[PDB]
Amino acid sequence: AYTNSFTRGVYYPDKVFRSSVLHSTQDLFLPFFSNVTWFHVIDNPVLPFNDGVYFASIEKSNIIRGWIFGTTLDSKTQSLLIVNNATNVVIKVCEFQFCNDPFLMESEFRVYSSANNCTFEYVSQPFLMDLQGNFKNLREFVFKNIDGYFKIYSKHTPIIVREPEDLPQGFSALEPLVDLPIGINITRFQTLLALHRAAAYYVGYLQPRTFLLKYNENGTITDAVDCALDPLSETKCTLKSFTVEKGIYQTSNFRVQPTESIVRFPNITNLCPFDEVFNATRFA
Amino acid sequence: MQLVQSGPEVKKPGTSVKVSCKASGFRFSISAVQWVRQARGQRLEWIGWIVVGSGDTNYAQKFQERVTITRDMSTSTAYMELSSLRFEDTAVYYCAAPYCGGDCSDGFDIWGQGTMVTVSSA
Amino acid sequence: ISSVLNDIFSRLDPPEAEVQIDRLITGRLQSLQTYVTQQLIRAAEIRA
Amino acid sequence: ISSVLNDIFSRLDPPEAEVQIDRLITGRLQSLQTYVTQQLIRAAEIRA
Amino acid sequence: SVYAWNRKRISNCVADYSVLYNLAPFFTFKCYGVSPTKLNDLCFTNVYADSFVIRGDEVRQIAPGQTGNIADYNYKLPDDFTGCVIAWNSNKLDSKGNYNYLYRLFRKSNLKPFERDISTEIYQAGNKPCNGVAGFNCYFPLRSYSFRPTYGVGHQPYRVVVLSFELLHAPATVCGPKKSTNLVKNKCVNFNFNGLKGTGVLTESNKKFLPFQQFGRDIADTTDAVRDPQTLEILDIT
Amino acid sequence: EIVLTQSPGTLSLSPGERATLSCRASQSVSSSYLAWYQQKPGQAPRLLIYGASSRATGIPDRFSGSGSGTDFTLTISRLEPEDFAVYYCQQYGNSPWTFGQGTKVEI
Amino acid sequence: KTSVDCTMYICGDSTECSNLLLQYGSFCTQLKRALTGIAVEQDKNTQE
Amino acid sequence: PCSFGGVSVITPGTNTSNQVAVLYQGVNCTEVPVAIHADQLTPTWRVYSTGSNVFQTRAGCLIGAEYVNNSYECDIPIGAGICASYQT
Ligand SMILES: *[C@@H]1O[C@H](CO)[C@@H](O[C@@H]2O[C@H](CO)[C@@H](O)[C@H](O)[C@H]2NC(C)=O)[C@H](O)[C@H]1NC(C)=O
Ligand SMILES: *[C@@H]1O[C@H](CO)[C@@H](O)[C@H](O)[C@H]1NC(C)=O
Ligand SMILES: *[C@@H]1O[C@H](CO)[C@@H](O)[C@H](O)[C@H]1NC(C)=O
Ligand SMILES: *[C@@H]1O[C@H](CO)[C@@H](O)[C@H](O)[C@H]1NC(C)=O
Ligand SMILES: *[C@@H]1O[C@H](CO)[C@@H](O)[C@H](O)[C@H]1NC(C)=O
Ligand SMILES: *[C@@H]1O[C@H](CO)[C@@H](O)[C@H](O)[C@H]1NC(C)=O
Ligand SMILES: *[C@@H]1O[C@H](CO)[C@@H](O)[C@H](O)[C@H]1NC(C)=O
Ligand SMILES: *[C@@H]1O[C@H](CO)[C@@H](O)[C@H](O)[C@H]1NC(C)=O
Repeated sequence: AYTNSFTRGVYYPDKVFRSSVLHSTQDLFLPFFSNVTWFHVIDNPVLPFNDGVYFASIEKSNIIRGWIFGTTLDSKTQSLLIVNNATNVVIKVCEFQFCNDPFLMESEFRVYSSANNCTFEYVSQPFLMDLQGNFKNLREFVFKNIDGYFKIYSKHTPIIVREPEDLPQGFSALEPLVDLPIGINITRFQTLLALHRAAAYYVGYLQPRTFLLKYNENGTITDAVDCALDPLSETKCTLKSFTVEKGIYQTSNFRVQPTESIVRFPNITNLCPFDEVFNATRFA
Repeated sequence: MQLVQSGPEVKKPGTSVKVSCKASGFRFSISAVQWVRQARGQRLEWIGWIVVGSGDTNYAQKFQERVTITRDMSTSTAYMELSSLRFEDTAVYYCAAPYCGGDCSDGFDIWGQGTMVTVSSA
Repeated sequence: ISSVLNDIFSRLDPPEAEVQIDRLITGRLQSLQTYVTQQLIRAAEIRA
Repeated sequence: ISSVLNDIFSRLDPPEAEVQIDRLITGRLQSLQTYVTQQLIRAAEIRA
Repeated sequence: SVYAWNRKRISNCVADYSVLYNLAPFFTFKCYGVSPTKLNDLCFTNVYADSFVIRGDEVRQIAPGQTGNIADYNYKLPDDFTGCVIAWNSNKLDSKGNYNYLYRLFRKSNLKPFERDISTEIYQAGNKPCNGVAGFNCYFPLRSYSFRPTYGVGHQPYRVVVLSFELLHAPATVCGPKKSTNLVKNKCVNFNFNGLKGTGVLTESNKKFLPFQQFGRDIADTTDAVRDPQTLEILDIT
Repeated sequence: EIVLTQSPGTLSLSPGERATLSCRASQSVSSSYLAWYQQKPGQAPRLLIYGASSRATGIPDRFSGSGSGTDFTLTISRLEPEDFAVYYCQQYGNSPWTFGQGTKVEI
Repeated sequence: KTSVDCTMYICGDSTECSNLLLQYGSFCTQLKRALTGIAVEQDKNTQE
Repeated sequence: PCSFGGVSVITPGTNTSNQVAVLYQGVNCTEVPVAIHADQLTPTWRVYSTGSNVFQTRAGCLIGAEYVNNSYECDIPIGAGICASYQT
């Protein structure tokens, strides 16, 4: 099942303060009006983890608690673990043998049989923090891995309608949360869904784009445009304004890209005798 | 893609001899080299083999106190020394290694031209 | 390296920070020069 | 060293190609500036 | 060992670098993006120090943008490194002969910057699978060093420590000793907040900074607000 | 120690015919490693069928090879006057790696 | 009436050069503005 | 060098509508300038050509507008004697 993203998933790109300005970054974001997968439970595949993932959830009681990452999820390579128990949160980059049954006040070791070579641990206040009905919890997250760093963003917001259960309108940015100096290679990803005996979660992959952010006078990002969605949006980007006047504007060129590569060195194979250049009996 | 071997050489009994195998035309940092001796008109015989990068060796039981198969990454050659020669050691010595670019070829399909050594006293 | 001269001084070392200083100074000078030229050309219009 | 960017970066290393690339880039920028300034000056003739 | 290198976080600590010059003559002290002498004037974030031990001639392989066995299978710095480097020839400690220092030798493809590969599985150089036993086209990755004395400087043991510290002062944690005067407001005064410098008039402010959101900035990209470290007030610099 | 008994000793077909050989082994050897070779007189040998089924590069499709366990055969479809040599079979599964005896194909 | 491409002119089919140029400033924005103004005015003259 | 050229976007102002037309400068409409499948920058843009959209002027290929056969005063100039406007 697929549904469409609807301009969601921006995060504060840097830790400075700005106000009444328009800013143009370039980083890894979720493209506007994208195509996200859709899962329902009353399903825990092993999904690929490309450059990055966007994750959301619409859910009353926390049926889902935490994630696991890793390149093979067996016990020959390292792999993460984030489990959010009743009062805290656990992170281990340690070595694991994950049990095929991943579901978790049940046994925590229900996920893994044994652990060795444990590398980097961390405990702190738990991620699930939402404050009776008349609404539903909408948690959103971003996970990204560059140059040996793992970074987590976050946000949450009560929602109004439950009828379509599709991503609602609006605009809310994701405050930075944590940065981890782990040291691994990530390709695959799976969620830890805990059933004891009514929730939906989505997935969208990140790409390199360019956005034009707007900050109000309080200092919050209340709007943005994708500089590559369509000609109007790139016109707005190049004029640095959310409004375009009547006329004909010239924006950017177009270049056909190369297909392959070519190498044409000459076809001789000897070795020039460096062995008397160095190793000569008598230097003059 | 080829191996070049040393030249013919005659020794007197009791001495020691050193044979060398050139290497050119492929990626030598991964391959392995084995040594095979064949007398005149007889079957082939095995001696031992070496993995280049690690340097580890392995020998036949008979050739256990007379062979030292060592290589040298710098010039990209593999060497073999035979000690305490006897009359029975006169044969032709070959050198073989798998073709190995990004991956090795799962079989020794590069064979040197073979060198001769005569253990005599005249 | 950066765009803050006090930053460049506090990081680099005066034998090898002045190179960056020269880059910065040259660029700012070019900016001013272009500005003044455009003002001259526009004043010609307004006088006409 | 040369006027070909690909050659400059083929021969030199990144910690040493930046000075040469800087020189080339500034020169081309200057040529463009001359062209634009000349055209602006010369369009006033045609307007008059 | 180089193939599984340790790493230690530094935080919440007045860190001086005067002490470390008190060593045997460093075979190397390079500092790649900041001069070593003025290292007591800056406030950093998240200083990270990670250590290992290697052989003599390979010490010049620990630098941005180089290739070679260590640099592509064991430890790789990124191109835009920003930190210092130390190395100091321990042969009075790590040589007797010693054989529990290890390093990788075979691998499918090169590493990525700042990545640790720890697995010990049989390398398979061919198209046909191995069943966990060595053989033709089936090797073991690791190899021991065997640092015996009297090998000369080329083959003598060497300790190494590299420091990487990100340099934009987000909420600062580690920085060197310096006194602290009482702050004055509404007077043109030389200031030096946490690492900034320059003159201005520090006043009260009305802006609201998020907990991660430490110093503001303006159109021309110059600091114009700051969270005073001790008393977490928000000031305006004009 | 693996001992290979290459039989028959000598085989005498006329050109254009069908030829078969054999490498019966003492114990069992993994089919992963076993190779046939062709030794022209006065030459180094060369690799024909490595891995017990796969042909080496640049070899006519006449040569097949087959079998696993303890029996391996090599069949030449049609006999042309340049296939008259001495053929060896070598295992390199476990140490020591040992050869065969030879099998001369003549007119 | 003419027009110009900074990237194609300075940075001949090289990507490193484009990445290094994009941190200079708004020089091409300025040049494009100037040439566009000249070009429009040329149509205005014939109209008048 | 591989083919390249400029692009210009015709809009009535966001305050009225969001439809745009695109003019490719100094190319030929016959060959599809974008060559949709071919990798190029301006990537997400797939203005799929139809019967009404394509129209070749002297300035270049103009994709996204239909050529009526009346005459009006100029509204948004394009070049070579052809204008454009937003009308029923
Ligand atoms: C991270 O791990 C994955 C697999 O664990 C590696 O992916 C392999 O990449 C090579 C090179 O393209 C491919 O030929 C393989 O098919 C990939 N394997 C799989 C299972 O997809 C990846 O190379 C590793 N990254 C690093 C930097 O070592
Ligand atoms: C999402 O993907 C499906 C099939 O992969 C496709 O039919 C659908 O049109 C896509 N949605 C969008 C908005 O592209
Ligand atoms: C949650 O985990 C922490 C750390 O392992 C532990 O101290 C705490 O008691 C756990 N809470 C519950 C309710 O088990
Ligand atoms: C990891 O733990 C296992 C436990 O048996 C051990 O064999 C292995 O050597 C350990 N790895 C390291 C690098 O010590
Ligand atoms: C900005 O902050 C002021 C005071 O904190 C508040 O009155 C005003 O409503 C804020 N602006 C917005 C758009 O919330
Ligand atoms: C010391 O610092 C703490 C917080 O870091 C602060 O609350 C306290 O007022 C400071 N003491 C001083 C400035 O004397
Ligand atoms: C937007 O359009 C409305 C008519 O729909 C008009 O009254 C208004 O003035 C316009 N505003 C701007 C900023 O163009
Ligand atoms: C486009 O191509 C057609 C046929 O190839 C030709 O008739 C026409 O003149 C071309 N247009 C231009 C501008 O060259």
